[PDB]
Amino acid sequence: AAAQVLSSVESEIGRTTDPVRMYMREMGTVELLTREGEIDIAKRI
Amino acid sequence: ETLRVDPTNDRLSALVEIYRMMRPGEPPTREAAESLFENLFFSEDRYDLS
Repeated sequence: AAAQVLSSVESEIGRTTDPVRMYMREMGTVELLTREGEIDIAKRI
Repeated sequence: ETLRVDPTNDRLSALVEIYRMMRPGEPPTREAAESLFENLFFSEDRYDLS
């Protein structure tokens, strides 16, 4: 449930143009899927 | 009159407004906003009147 905050953010951005901010918002959408998660993902591969 | 024109109503919303003015586009948090405002003027490293 991160796009439901990005919705308000992009609706109320400060006319942002910096690609650092755009990237760091989108890499922050996906959460840390490590440890048990990583092993499950490795098996799907 | 300024209080009347002020849309904020509590400390956290004011801190978030500060964050959004200083770092537009970045989605603010509790700790990020608190640290940003504290480091603005109330840090001895990033502020010296002399």
